Amino acid sequence: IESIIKTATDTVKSEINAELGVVPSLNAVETGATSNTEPEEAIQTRTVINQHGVSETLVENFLSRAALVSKRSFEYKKNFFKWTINTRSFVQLRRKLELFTYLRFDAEITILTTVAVNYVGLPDLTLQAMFVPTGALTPEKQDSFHWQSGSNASVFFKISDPPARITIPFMCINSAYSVFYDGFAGFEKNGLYGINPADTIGNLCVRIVNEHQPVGFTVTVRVYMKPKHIKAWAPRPPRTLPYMSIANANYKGKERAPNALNAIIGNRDSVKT
Amino acid sequence: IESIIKTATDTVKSEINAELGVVPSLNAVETGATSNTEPEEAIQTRTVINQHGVSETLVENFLSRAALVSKRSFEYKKNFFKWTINTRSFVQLRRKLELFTYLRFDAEITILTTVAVNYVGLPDLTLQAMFVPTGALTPEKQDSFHWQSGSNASVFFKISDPPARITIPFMCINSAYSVFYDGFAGFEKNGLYGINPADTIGNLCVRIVNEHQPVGFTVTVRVYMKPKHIKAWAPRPPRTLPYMSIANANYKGKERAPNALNAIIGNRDSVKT
Amino acid sequence: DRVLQLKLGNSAIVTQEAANYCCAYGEWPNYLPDHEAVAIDKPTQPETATDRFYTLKSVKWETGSTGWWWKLPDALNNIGMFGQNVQHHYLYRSGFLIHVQCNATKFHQGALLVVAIPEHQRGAHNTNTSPGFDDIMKGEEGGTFNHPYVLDDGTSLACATIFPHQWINLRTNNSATIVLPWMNAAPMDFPLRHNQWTLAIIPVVPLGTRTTSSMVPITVSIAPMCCEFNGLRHA
Amino acid sequence: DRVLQLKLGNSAIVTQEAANYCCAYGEWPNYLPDHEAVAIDKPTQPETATDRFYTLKSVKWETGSTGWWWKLPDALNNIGMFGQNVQHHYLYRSGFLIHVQCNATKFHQGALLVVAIPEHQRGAHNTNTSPGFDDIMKGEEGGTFNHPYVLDDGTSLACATIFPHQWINLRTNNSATIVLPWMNAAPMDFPLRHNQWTLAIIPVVPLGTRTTSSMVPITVSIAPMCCEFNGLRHA
Amino acid sequence: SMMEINNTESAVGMERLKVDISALTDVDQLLFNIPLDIQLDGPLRNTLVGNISRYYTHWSGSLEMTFMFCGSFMATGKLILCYTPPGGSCPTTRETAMLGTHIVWDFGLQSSVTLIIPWISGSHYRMFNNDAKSTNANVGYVTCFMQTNLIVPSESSDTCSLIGFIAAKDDFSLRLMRDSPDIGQLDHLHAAEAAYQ
Amino acid sequence: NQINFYKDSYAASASKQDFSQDPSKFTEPVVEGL
Amino acid sequence: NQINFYKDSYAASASKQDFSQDPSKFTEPVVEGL
Repeated sequence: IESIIKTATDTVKSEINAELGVVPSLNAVETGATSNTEPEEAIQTRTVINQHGVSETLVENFLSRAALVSKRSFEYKKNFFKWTINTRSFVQLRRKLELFTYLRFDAEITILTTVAVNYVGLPDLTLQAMFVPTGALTPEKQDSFHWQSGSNASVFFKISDPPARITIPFMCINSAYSVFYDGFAGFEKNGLYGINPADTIGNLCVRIVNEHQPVGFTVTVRVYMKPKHIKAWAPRPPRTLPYMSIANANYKGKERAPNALNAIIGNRDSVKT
Repeated sequence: IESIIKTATDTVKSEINAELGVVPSLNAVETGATSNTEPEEAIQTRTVINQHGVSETLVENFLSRAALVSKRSFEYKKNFFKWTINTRSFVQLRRKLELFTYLRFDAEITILTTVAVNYVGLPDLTLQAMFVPTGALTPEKQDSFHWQSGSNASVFFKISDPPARITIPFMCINSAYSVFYDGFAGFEKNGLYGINPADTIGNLCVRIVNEHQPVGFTVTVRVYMKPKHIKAWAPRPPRTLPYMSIANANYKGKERAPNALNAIIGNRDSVKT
Repeated sequence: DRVLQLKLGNSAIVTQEAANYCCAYGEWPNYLPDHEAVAIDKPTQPETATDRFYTLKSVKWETGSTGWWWKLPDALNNIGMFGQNVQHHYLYRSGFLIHVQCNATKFHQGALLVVAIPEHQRGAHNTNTSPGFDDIMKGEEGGTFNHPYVLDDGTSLACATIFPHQWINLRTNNSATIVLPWMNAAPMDFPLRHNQWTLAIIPVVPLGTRTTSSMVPITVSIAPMCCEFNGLRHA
Repeated sequence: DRVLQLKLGNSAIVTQEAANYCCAYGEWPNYLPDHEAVAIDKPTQPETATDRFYTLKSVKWETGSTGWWWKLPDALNNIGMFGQNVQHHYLYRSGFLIHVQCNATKFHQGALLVVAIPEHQRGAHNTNTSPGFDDIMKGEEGGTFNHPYVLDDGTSLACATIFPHQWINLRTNNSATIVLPWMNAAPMDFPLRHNQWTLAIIPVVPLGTRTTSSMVPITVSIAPMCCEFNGLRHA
Repeated sequence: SMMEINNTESAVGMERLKVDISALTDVDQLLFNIPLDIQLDGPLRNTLVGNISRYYTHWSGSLEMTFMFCGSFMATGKLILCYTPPGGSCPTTRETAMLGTHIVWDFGLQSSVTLIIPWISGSHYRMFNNDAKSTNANVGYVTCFMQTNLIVPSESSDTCSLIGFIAAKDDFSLRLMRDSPDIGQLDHLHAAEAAYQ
Repeated sequence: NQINFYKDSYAASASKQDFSQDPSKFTEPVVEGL
Repeated sequence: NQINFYKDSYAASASKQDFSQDPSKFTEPVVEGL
């Protein structure tokens, strides 16, 4: 049953056995169960005290790293940055979230920015990141009136400073995020497969505050995300074939034996090699 | 036996001796032992209280200094930096580790960087150091996809800031690092002498994040290492002849009497000089 | 204090004139405790036919001689029931006992430094190529030092008393006896690729007399004690 | 009662349909007590790498087949670490465990008598010359009975149930398992000249079916338990 | 979780998961062998113990392998499943392969067996190294022989099958998380710029 | 020694003190015990 | 007064409080005392 495990288990001394009516090594996997043959009952062992800690394979250690979610470069001479939030854009963060079905965490977002004026040096600049939820009106110009909003959460930072960090709580209307969704989105007969409306967060708009001067720029924005306080349910098998798009889970397969469609593991000469 | 020594020892008053059957000054070094003639038994002494502390010759004071392990300069107009980790590159850190056989410590690594654009001034730059373990795939280009990894430990820093510092724990699979290894590495008949696979750490890849602009650069990287929490076993004699390579312990010797092959100590005119 | 007798198994060695025997770093060999074991098979502890004195081949000491060495796990890999347990098993753990014998008359002189070196990573002279499987791994016979003054790796001989050692001074004694424990970073080790210790005897003061010209050989005995093996294989 | 699992050393044998295993004369193997020992050296008791199941070569069972035999100290004199302790030592003392495996379908028939005979002094037919070192002492392969009806020595087969034995009836089971103790007049014995036991399997009812013509092999495993050796030699 | 023993070419699809055994005419014959290399491209890369433990670089514990026989009810036979420690080369005949850790299995009412691969090592851990013949990375060889024959009647199919499972025990351990060597393509995917209006 | 002066509870650090574990839901999911 | 707010124990400073010493393993390695 439920028990607190701090380190790995240990082995106790084994004697010879010639018992009738008892077979440890036989079982039946047709029941759906997993084998329970202790090594004490298959070979002759000694007694070994074990000090190996298992604290690194936790779920909160396996997940909580800073991974890139967005990268986009805009020139300044649509003059700003707008990104509808998803976690399906980069394939190395994605495959680690595809192991579970439900997730419940608190993110921690870092906006890192660098510039390259195209006098090759540069004066100081000032940025603005604004978190527009769903429903609210998004700007469409650098100096739109939607940037004067006191209600949307904004943050100002400079190029010369350490990067900006905030934290965002658990935002869903259910009790967990659905990584997978086997349903439709609308009440009509023809909607969009594979998305739920219970997981849509909104936009994130980034501009640069300084007025265009004599010289044009090139601004490159990176956004990182680190989960915190993670709870996870229902593990799943990992994705093997490469991804093809974002809105679904299509598959194409590579042409030659490693990760092909009819072969995941590359070929061998014969079985008795 | 084992005892706690804080300061050096003291001397007690001596009288005249004409004892028969007792000789302090005679011994036999054929037993492999060391002499134990107290100065109280060889000359006539006075009583001297001694306050000289011995706390500076500790092993953790003899070793734990910041020593240079790497220095390499790359031009930016293979566009980045890659170094398979060893401590045999610079001969002044090396000779202090060659005194012991086994070591167990926790390092503390400082990456110090400076640049020289070849407008002679410069704007702000941003770096990235990534610690690739053994087995993992190393990048081969500045903008490769291996830099988006959330799993490898990375760190971002600027030129204008204080340098970066991290710490790295004891990483070996044994209980100590083997400075020397009198064996081979593989199960085949012909492997590589003098290296063990239990001590191989991996790569350390450093790039610069900013896109190439109008002007080319020249970046110079230095890496320092300070051991901490040192335990040391089995002292050895020091290296006298100069080093010749990294993968082994060959010796060549200088041409003339100081540190030559047939003479370590320089010559004298006669024995009765 | 001079007279001494060792016995291990069905072997025994008797000497009359010998200085005391030293233990390397104050230790004595023993078995592996429960809180340090890793492999979970029961070890094979034979405790007889692997705890004997195995003598090597004697070497002749002359005036132009310059030193000899041996590798202690490797010198016994084809001798007796130690060499048969090593080939069938995958891991071992043991400690040794060395005994060096060299005698002469009242009119000879000379001195030998009998030293035991852990992890003696050798080096070749005046080249960049590392030594291979040849020029190391000589079973039951040992190489001769090319440059014994620098121990054939660059470190000086004048500080080689930091290792466990004794002296054979022909004026005083004719025997030297050293006890070595298990010394490695790991609890067990593969015996056919890695060698822990390295016995090496070096004539500092060369011999000399005016009586006659006669042979004077040097003989080495090794006794592995408290050995145990694990991981059974085929060959 | 049918299902059974043995384990000795790093070996294990699993069967589902087998009648009970018998102990020869109610005994179980053990070490040598103090009040019965004669030789005064400490014995070598390895207790692992000599207490395993060593399988022999399988023989094919056909309609004209007539029986097979083996000699139990002699069949293991070049197998593993049992065959290496035997060649270096002069005396031994052990007890064995036999396990015979032969299976077929629901449509086959047949029966095997698996018997174990102490001191089976053979005899040649229709001559006066005794058999020599040839025609006995076949290692790891066994001779075929020429006249199995009289056990190739004159005594009848119809009273061979007085020895410890089991049956392999293909209607009922497919396995037979016998445990044998040390049985000799002396406490130890020289293993390269004298053989205590003699395993022998004899097809009484020959097999037969009308489905197809397919091979049916028979396999024998032997496990020496509680073995100990004495009197170390060179080869 | 099952594994691709039959990863040879001209085996399309999910026929790569089982191995075919059949009757034969010689006394003893080899059936298959498994290279125990998680890091390299082997049969163990696509399992649950394979995909999860490639994110880490040190591993320590025991393993187990479970074989299910999928023949008919009228079919009998025996097998032997041995494991050899990594000192030498792969065993060829049954005479040099019985000396390792083996199990001998009879095809009975219940149709699974379990072969424990014990943790035999000098050090405390092992590494996922790129060299197969390193001393801290080479694990051993698992191989299977025929004890007796595979015997079927005239009405059953001659070719029976085996399915191979693998999992870990309760003392398995992992350390020093890294990046996975599996995903290595850099292909640009559709509808990426749709979020970037 | 953790430290936060923020009024919200989700602003804190992570925690690695959750060593509870029930492995016998994936390995032994059956009803009747063997 | 040492100070660390990191959760890992290897992140701390050094320590110079280890004055234990056994010199008679290198200088007197023999068995029979003189």
